[PDB]
Amino acid sequence: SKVTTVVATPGQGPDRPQEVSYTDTKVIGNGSFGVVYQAKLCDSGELVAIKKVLQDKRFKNRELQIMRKLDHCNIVRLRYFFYSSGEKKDEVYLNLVLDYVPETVYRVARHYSRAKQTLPVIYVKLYMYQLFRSLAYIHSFGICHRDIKPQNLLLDPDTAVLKLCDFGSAKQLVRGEPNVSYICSRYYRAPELIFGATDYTSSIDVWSAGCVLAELLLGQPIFPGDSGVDQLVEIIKVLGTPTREQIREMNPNYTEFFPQIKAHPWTKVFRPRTPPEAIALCSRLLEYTPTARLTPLEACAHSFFDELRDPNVKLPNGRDTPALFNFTTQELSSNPPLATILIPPHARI
Amino acid sequence: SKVTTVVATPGQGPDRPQEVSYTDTKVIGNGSFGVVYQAKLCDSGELVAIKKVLQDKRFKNRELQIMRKLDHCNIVRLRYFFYSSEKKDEVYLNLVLDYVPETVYRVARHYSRAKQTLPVIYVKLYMYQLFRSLAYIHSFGICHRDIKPQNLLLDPDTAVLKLCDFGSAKQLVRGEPNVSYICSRYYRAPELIFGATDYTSSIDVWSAGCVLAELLLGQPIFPGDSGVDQLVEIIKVLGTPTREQIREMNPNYTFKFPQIKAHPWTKVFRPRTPPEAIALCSRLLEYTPTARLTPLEACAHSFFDELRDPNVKLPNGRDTPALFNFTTQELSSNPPLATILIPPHARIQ
Amino acid sequence: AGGAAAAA
Repeated sequence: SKVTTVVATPGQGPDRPQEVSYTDTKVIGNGSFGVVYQAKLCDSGELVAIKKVLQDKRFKNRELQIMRKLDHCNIVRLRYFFYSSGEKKDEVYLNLVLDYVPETVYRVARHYSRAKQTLPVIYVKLYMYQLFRSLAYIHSFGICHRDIKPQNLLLDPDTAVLKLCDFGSAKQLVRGEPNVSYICSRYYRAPELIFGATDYTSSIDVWSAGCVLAELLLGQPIFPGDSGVDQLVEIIKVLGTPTREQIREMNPNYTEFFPQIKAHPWTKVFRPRTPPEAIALCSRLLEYTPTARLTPLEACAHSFFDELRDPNVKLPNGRDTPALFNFTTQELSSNPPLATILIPPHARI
Repeated sequence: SKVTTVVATPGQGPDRPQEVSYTDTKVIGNGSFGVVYQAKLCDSGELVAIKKVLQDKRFKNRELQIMRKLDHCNIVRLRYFFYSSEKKDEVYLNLVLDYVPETVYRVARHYSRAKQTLPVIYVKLYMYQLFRSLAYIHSFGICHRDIKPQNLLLDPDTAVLKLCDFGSAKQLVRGEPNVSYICSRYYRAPELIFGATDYTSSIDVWSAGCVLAELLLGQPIFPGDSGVDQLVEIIKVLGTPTREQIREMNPNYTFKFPQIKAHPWTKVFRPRTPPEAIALCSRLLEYTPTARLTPLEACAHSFFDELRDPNVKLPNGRDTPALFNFTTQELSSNPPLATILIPPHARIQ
Repeated sequence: AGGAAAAA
């Protein structure tokens, strides 16, 4: 096949571009996020993803500025970036050279669903824990992903490493600054977004995470619906009607604007076999009041993840678990004392 | 086998209860709209639909009060309503409604799966009927708020279309705020996506436009799992909205948008799409809500000229359904459009 | 308005 050589800037560290050669370029997919290709680096044979988006002349690419700052084992790494002239004539394209990961939580979940099987809980633990770590990290910079969903959660089946991807909606959220309420995907959107709040916080990601957890436990989405109304009905069927205080916490302008349904006890929502800890974690993620939701880091410390902190835990394929405890100060900054739960006695000696 | 007899109030006219007997009850479907049954009326043998929803103690049912006022050949008629008792010690409103055997959604999907599009004569018939239904409900200030292919019922033999499901319908009074989370994915007007609460009945017209475009293309025109993704698809076709257009949709957003040039609508559809179909979409699917055609102006569009031809027939040789028996109520938003809407042959003594 | 009764 073709070898392509470009001069590209390393994603992190100093602006010192280098000759990068790659080959074996296949389309992974395309959509609103642009076009994601897979390629092989000639130097190493390592597979990478290349995300190509049209670059606006009139502004800096927000996704680039965010990825150049991020360095975490559960987030796809920006290896390089470069500019090219692709499909639209005389227009300029930004190319992000990112970690390639061969699967998504979406595809893995769907295999289990179709086969009428549930994903073993060890993987629900591993995957959710790693998502929460990625969220603790990005939130410690004030950065909200704003599109947490099973498709944006990439997986290596062999190591059970999970990496968050797609930062095209990601944004630093500053108290008092308004943000667009039309972000986040169908099924994963926090109720405050459905009600059109523009003063929302990073806790929207935590709601989205809770929906992923629930879905992995149930084998299907917990709050489906083709309209906001239908999604809210599904939410209310589980959480019960929101009180006046809960509605003001979500969006002040909706005081009047619901049916009166009593809450369905959370144990009755999932299969009978479902671990009580998993359920308890859901109920502390999927809360009407944004401030009442666990933070990502507190989610990592939750009892549901105790097995992962066991010195004898192994993956079903026999391998060791991936990196789980290499917490940094940045990562821990929202609550350092949790370090004593998060880094278990045997880890990191 | 089993016969159910209930005492029910007629949908229209004087409140004199009747004894209604029906059998052969089957579920059509269920969801956020409640449960919809099919049943056969014992006397006539006629099929009807019974929509059953939970009745709030605190309020009169909105959909009922709307349905009692409406009488039009392109809206499912409320025949009877009664109260009954799934959730125990609780009351259910039952609406006995015209039954129609098909939906536009199912029809469109049959043709899409066969890699074909619906013949234009049917697009014309169906859309014309949808626009009449809208001109009528809007003349009461009532906005349906969930115009989508599934809510458009079709008789496959007579080509009669009826609008159904008024569970989101509401009278929109100027200066009153309304919730922006109504209306289904794919069919939502941009002002809804931008969170406007001062929107008008013109949202229905946008939705009708998306339905038209979809019947011409064989797939939805503005798909996307998030608002962001839907806006991107809208922008690819309409071009970037100007600031004046933004202010018309929602003032509190006057974010920055990707700067994209308008895609000439002739380029959007398949090569032999009738140009008047394309002109019609372009006048429905406008950013500025007040720049969109009203339903009654859409009915008078040239795309519908063939339906006004005296010798027009369905492909199966039958006559078209009634298309010109406009009442004063229906015409009330622009009475001089009668000069186009009622063709010369329909005014012969 | 209502009131139910079943038969066969």
